[PDB]
Amino acid sequence: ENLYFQGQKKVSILGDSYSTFYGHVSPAANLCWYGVPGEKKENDVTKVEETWWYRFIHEHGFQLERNNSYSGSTVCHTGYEKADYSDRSFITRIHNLGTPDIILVFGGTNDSWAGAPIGAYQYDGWTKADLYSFRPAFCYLLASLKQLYPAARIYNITNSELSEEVTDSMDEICRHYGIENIRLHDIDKQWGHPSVQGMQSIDAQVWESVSPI
Ligand SMILES: [Cl-]
Repeated sequence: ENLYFQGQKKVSILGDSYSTFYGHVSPAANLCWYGVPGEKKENDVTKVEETWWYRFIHEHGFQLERNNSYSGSTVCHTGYEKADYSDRSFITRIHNLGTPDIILVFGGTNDSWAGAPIGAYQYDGWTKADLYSFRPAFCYLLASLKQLYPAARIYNITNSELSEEVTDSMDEICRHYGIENIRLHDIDKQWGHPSVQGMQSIDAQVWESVSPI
């Protein structure tokens, strides 16, 4: 039973703005949405201790391994205004998460908001071209995370208020790969990103799913 038998479990995050805070992401050059000097948001989160992940980690006996979160970043290679996000997409950052026991994937909001093509469910044979679309990219993501971190527990986190297609696709693909999908609900947002209240709700809802397992 005792925590010291196996030590604290190490949590890494592969995220977007919702999981960012200035000075607390790796690589440090990853774009952040919260806590950025001279880029004040109309959103009441001002301290890292209010973030969902900091709360989740410090409340439940975990240790932060890596917070690889990047503002605006998409799961697939298609960004905003059809920009090429091959330089920052989730699927390009999957090797830089340290040595986690737990991986929390929290993406897809930008794929939804940018209107990235949905494409086809695809469980092998991925080309770079294919990976500009959402379904092949998210399949490739889980498939690759499972191969790189075969001993880790991987949880997907689905933002509320995304397109039907992005929402349904992540749930179906999580089911294919046997990954738990945390379907967030009733998340208070300001300027399209969680508020202090919203961050608490995310923390609590992630813990609802992670606790039993
Ligand atoms: Cl990286």
